[PDB]
Amino acid sequence: IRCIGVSNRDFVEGMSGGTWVDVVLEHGGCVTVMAQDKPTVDIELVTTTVSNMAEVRSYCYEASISDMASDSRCPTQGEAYLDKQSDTQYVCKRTLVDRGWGNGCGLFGKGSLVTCAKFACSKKMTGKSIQPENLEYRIMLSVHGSENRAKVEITPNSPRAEATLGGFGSLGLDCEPRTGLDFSDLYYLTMNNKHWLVHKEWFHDIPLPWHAGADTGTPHWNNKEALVEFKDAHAKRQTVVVLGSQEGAVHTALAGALEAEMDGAKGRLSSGHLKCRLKMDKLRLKGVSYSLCTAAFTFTKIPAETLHGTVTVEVQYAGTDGPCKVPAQMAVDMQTLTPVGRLITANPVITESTENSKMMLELDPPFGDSYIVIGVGEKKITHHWHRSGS
Amino acid sequence: IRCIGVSNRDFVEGMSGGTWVDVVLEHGGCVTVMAQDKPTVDIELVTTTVSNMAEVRSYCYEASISDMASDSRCPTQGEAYLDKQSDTQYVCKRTLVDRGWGNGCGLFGKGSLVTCAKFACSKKMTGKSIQPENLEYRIMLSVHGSENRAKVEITPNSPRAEATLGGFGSLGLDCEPRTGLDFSDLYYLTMNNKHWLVHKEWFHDIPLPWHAGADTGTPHWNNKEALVEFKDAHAKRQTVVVLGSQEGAVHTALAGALEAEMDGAKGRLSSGHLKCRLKMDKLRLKGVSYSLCTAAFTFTKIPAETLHGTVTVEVQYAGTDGPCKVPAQMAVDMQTLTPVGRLITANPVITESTENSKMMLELDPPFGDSYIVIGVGEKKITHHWHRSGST
Repeated sequence: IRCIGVSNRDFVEGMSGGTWVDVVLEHGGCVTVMAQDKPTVDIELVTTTVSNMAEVRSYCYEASISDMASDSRCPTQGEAYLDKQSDTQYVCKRTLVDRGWGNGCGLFGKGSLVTCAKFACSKKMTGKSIQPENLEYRIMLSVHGSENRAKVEITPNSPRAEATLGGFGSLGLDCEPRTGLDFSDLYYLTMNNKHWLVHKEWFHDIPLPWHAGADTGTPHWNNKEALVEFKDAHAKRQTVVVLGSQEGAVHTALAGALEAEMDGAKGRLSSGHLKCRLKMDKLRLKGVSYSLCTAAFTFTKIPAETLHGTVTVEVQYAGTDGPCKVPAQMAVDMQTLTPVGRLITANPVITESTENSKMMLELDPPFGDSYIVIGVGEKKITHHWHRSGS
Repeated sequence: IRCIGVSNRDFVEGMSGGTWVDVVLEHGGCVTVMAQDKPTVDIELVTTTVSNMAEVRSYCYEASISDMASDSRCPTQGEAYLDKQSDTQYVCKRTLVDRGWGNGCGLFGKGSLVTCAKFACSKKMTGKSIQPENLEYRIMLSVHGSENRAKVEITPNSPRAEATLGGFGSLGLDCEPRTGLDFSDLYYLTMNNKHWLVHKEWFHDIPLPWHAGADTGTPHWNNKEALVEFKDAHAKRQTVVVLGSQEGAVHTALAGALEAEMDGAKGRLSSGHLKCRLKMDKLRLKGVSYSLCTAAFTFTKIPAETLHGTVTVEVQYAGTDGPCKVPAQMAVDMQTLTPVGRLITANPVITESTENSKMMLELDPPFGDSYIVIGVGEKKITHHWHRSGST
């Protein structure tokens, strides 16, 4: 049986022949929809997905440098020059430095100095834009107690869908995205197999080397000096050093940010919900009624209380007269056997004609004491049940 | 010759037979002290070091995990247990999670879960304490023009030194290391072969796994959770992941921070500051007098203006009558030759008794025009110098 273990479970009763019910589908959640003269159906949001995300920018968060070189000129001898000083792969710093007799110049004064180092990104993160049109909701609908299952897809521009459930007919779905997010304010951020949704203005302020969406042949990095530092400068030399990995810094900065997942080419969202109107006028019981099972039922899984106060049971049927209707009810008075509470797994039917087939039931007992009564006559199951507030 | 190239150069004039002058020694700096009837002397702070620095704490800034296991129990089945759950080298998280028929339990309720993983530091930084007793200032004193050089050491507990300069006598140095660098609220931090001086409270408030001094035995690491997080909580498992390197975060934190330098075995510091008293009553001209050099001087380095408006020259001396007194002056009237300006390299002498020896002179010309005159007679050097007053 589905949903009986789901912590985040809603129970929604129809009304008369009311044709519609409202449901809210949350991630990891489930809605059990019950209606007089209808099969009980479970509706659950499987995934929420954003497709075709577009690269907007990459930041290098780990870099390295190589072949550092310097050129120097004495006072009055012009600008220092290195031919890699115009090479976009190279990060360079030009400066004036004290020169005189002690370091190779005939004049005392400012000499020219340039120092360059080849920049290479070791690791980078990428920010991508997301559009609400590419939002997609995968929803499963199934007959509760079980083609008794159906899967539908729902997008913001295609809010309506129909799900067929075999002999039980069809359900209509009219749905409305409730992400709680403003996509225009956010990017999808990937760093080293981890993913977040982050705010655009935070992302645009990150002090790291960067380039726009990929690509153009081989990468050009802007603001390389965010990870590369030149130290103090001597007569003919500047020491160049690279800063350490900023991965941890980004991690700490993202402590409060919403997490996301991939799987696979599309972004998968962990939050948000979906508001749906359920059309049920075409949902119905199958056209065939069955005689009551006459043989003996026994517990193979004893009654257990779910987190929501309902009760699940598994019974074994000794008879061979399947298909037959399971006699299943609750009573406060074992002599009149008038029903109290209700079945969640409504109209249970043993389908097999073989001996000892098994079946799970979910019951909704009244508050207080009652009896779970399965089967008929002398060999029938009677189990005393207490429904507290816990 | 020293100091002529130093931008941060002070010129201090002696006085009377004044016997003492106040100087300020800065790293990378120089103090040129002149006094009538005294050799000009250069005083320079060459190094500041701290010895015997002592480990106080190490922080992991890059970790890794291994041997990740979980254990789990249904409601009423007791606490989950792992071999390594109270082992100091493992980081563990114990939690409660929803159980029911769908994941193996007969009851619908909270089941117990524990997840553990082995923590290993990949990279760490270390903070050390510094004691003022172990602070040492290395100072050089030399005759300006050049045992013409001496190095002395000044310590908070030994703020007095004397340097002997051979023929020229001796110099006293009385420094006030209170006016120097202050510690007590500082640690010496090393990370990945880079070094800083950092305030103690910041270093103490770093949210990283850590252990004290340090160590022998296998290191324990407090607060491993600083680099290890547990996500999720499934029925029977929990994902454990390590945060990325915090090297860069620390780098950013230390953007301000004083640097650095470790070479070697002792900490070397850069931002120097030392107020000192130079005692000069035992500093003298040599007791030997010399005849003026008779042979020809020629420029091997033509007159050049320093950053401070003085002029340096290098001359070669052809003669073999050394040691002798270099005829060196400035004049404005080449008839009378009355000296103007002064020599910074006072009382210049060729000390070599062999031919073609080289010597540097430093002159302090008047503003405007003058003549540098080196040598005597018809082969003397006469060079027009113009001091613009802009440096």
